[PDB]
Amino acid sequence: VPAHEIVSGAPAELSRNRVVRIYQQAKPATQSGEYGTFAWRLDWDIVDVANRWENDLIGWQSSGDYMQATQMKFTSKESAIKFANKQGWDFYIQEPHHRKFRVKQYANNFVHSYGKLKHIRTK
Amino acid sequence: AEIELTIDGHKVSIEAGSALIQACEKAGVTVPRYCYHDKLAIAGNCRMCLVDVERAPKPVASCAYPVAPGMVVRTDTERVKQARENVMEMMLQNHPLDCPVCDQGGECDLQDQSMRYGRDRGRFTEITGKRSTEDKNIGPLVKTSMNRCIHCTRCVRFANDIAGAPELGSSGRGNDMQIGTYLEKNLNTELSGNVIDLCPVGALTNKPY
Amino acid sequence: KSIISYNGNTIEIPEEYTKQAPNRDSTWAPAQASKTEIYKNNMVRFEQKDLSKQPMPYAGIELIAQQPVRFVHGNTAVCDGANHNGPGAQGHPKIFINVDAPGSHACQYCGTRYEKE
Amino acid sequence: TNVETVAVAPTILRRGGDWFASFGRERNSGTKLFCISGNVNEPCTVEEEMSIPLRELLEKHCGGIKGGWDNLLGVIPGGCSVPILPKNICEDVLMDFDALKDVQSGLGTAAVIVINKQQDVIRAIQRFAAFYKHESCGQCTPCREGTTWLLKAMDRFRTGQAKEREIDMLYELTKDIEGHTICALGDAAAWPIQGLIRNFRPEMETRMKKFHDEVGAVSVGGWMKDARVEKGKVVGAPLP
Amino acid sequence: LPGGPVPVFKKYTVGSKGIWEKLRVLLAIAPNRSTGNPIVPLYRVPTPGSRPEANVYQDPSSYPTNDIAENPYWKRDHRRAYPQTAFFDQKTVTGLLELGSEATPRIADGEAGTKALANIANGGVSFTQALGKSSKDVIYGEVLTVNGLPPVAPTLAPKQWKIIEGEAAIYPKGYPCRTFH
Ligand SMILES: Cc1cc2nc3c(=O)[nH]c(=O)nc-3n(C[C@H](O)[C@H](O)[C@H](O)COP(=O)(O)O)c2cc1C
Ligand code: SF4
Ligand code: SF4
Ligand code: SF4
Ligand code: FES
Ligand SMILES: [Zn+2]
Repeated sequence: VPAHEIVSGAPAELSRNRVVRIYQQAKPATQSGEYGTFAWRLDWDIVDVANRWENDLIGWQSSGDYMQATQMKFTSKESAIKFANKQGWDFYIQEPHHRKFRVKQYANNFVHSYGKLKHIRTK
Repeated sequence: AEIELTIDGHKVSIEAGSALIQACEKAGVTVPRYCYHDKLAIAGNCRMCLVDVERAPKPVASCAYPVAPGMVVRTDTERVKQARENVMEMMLQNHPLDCPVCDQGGECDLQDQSMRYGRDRGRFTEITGKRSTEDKNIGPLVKTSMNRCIHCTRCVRFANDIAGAPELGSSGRGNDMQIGTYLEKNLNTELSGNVIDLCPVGALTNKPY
Repeated sequence: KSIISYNGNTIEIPEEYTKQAPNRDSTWAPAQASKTEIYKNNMVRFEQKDLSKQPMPYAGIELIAQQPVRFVHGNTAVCDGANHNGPGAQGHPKIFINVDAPGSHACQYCGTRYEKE
Repeated sequence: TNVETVAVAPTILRRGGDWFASFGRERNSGTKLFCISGNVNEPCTVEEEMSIPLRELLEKHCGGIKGGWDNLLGVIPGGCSVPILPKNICEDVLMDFDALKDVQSGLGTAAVIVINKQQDVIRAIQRFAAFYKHESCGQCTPCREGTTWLLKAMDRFRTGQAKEREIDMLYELTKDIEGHTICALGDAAAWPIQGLIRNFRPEMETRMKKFHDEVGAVSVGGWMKDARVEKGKVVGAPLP
Repeated sequence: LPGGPVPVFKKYTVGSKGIWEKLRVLLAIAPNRSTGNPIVPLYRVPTPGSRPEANVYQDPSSYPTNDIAENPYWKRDHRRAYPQTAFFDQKTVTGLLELGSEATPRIADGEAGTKALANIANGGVSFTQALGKSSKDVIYGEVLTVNGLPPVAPTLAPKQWKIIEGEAAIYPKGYPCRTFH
């Protein structure tokens, strides 16, 4: 693995103190769309002193962390890993979580009760 | 134990007796919907997932049509795009102009599907206008603004099935159907802040937020 | 009006300037920041300065409470909030309020309360 | 299954199947109760064979039409839920399934509501649309949101606050409800509007130009240009 | 000469009046020249915040789009009807050289034509081997022009120039700039 962190122009502080995270974005519980859940995002863990603080004056969110808004998209997981250790970065990788396939029937809703009903559907 | 069919030219194998919407999700085909959910029962209320099926006269609801062998499914039919625009325009007629004040601005299912599948303009311009639904105080955790409900039954199906709190329901006919406790009864359950991520429109929403 | 300046110093401002507006003295939001709070926080830079030419522009929460309540005989009350001397579309989007519960139901854009009678 | 079709069962089990099959046409065979109502001189219910001409239904056992054969504006075989036959072709028509569905219409339950010429058809079909709005269960969105819009357009067309294209538009939004529902109440509510637009379009445009120079002109949606929203209500328009 | 010199009373500029104009037609280079200053009762009256046309304005439209009933949006959408980039590797061009085209199918044996497709899809043939294998009138039909010439770099709308040189030109002869039209 060639070490490109000396020829990128990035400081040594970023490659030696900052840990970064590769993750695939979760499907939102809000809406039924799944489009932003395919690319692998690369995202920096926050610094606890440098993350954000409110201003004296008006209360603007001021920051000294500069990688807080940078976020990368990759097609592949191995793309993100190859780029991340090619730039010499400490990374954690988060495995995705898909839904378990369960067979659904509409005729499931009204099957015959032999004993206690134990449920009342509505529709 | 499995069934092989064709959606959009794609050939897909799925376990027997499943839903056509599960076949479409397995094949990667995006089908829009409003009253289907993985952890809930199947209802055919919202009429959004209509789909072109060979050996069927009418477009069938993809969430309650079961999977059969030798099946040829098309989603890009001119009839299907017309049906999606029709059902969208039907949904939008009585839904109030609350998008600057609704809490689901960039998170409304109705709104993001109205760009992708719905009509450009609107023909709803009567003098009599939209209906209006009375606000219903449920509890201190759930803010409830029911003019913008689409009657997807999803909250009712959930609090029936999983939460075990049968106090929700649908009382009325026609446009005078409402979704709430009929007596103005407070809803308890141990997970009652979960119905507000579940409603696709902002009718049930977060009270401290 | 004397407020403690984080040190036991009390600094003194006229009481016409501790009001949120000349309509209302108290604050209308749970995070509205009282005038005693603001002046307690940064008076390092209200020194040598006139409090008179600060804006003081007239809180609307009590300018809406003195408007009369409209009465509708039907079931639903229509609102746009437009003027009808202006050539164009002003006001807010047109919303329809249900007036069935006891009391007055307010418009969520403008605040004009409607009541069924 | 219906109360009639099992009340007929022991009779046709006793008489045999081909004595029943002698009546009517090849696939349309047998008998039927006919309830003929509306604006007949003599409203009554008959038991009569299928595949029968409508003229010798209405004149043979019903007295006649109130005002004679030329006092026929239109006719509804079946209940509320099938379109109008206009006067031109309902002299030639048989009352089976076949000769009504090639006339774009249905036998239904063979209730026959004839329409007086001195009566209005758009008042009648506004009444039909109000029936479907009241009797819709309200479950699926195209039927429930469609019956309310059909009523809001049919009152507006009854007094006449419309543009001549909106009848066009009305046809479109019956095509929207037509095949997208759970039960058949949605296409039940679609069909009489379609029969009105197919058979009585100049009947509607006469009422619309009657509105157009009794009152001033109208925009789309029934709006006039003095019509504005003041406090609460809408003023300026007579609000159908 | 359709755009030639016009006299200065059709130019909307304050000019002059009296015998001062009789003095300035003698004291001029070209008498049909304006003074530069626009006519105050004409130029910008009424002011743009005071217009009777603003109260009658309605938003414009074309007919098959503002149409209320007959168009659906999916028939007149063209953002979702975009074409994609036809990306061609070398082995699909070998496939076009050896199997044929949809206009020109050189494929019998449909059952065996799938496996004849297959080895080129695997990389059985190479491209210069395809150029050597292929006929001379397929080389002169699909690769070259039907006369055997290379195809010229295509342009969408060709522009044929026409130099205007008479006194319809913008500079008379003797000036080093020409009108090209
Ligand atoms: C809204 C709606 C209302 C109906 N009302 C009746 C009715 O009142 N009496 C009846 O016999 N069939 C009625 N039908 C048709 C019923 O579905 C009928 O029982 C069935 O379709 C046929 O039964 P059959 O085999 O006797 O024809 C209705 C259908 C719909 C969609
Ligand atoms: S829920 Fe309805 S009103 Fe609210 S933002 Fe979405 S579309 Fe607009
Ligand atoms: S309350 Fe919300 S989730 Fe329940 S039916 Fe109404 S809009 Fe849907
Ligand atoms: S068509 Fe029938 S089931 Fe569907 S909403 Fe209308 S009344 Fe209910
Ligand atoms: S989700 Fe399939 S119809 Fe509502
Ligand atoms: Zn308002």
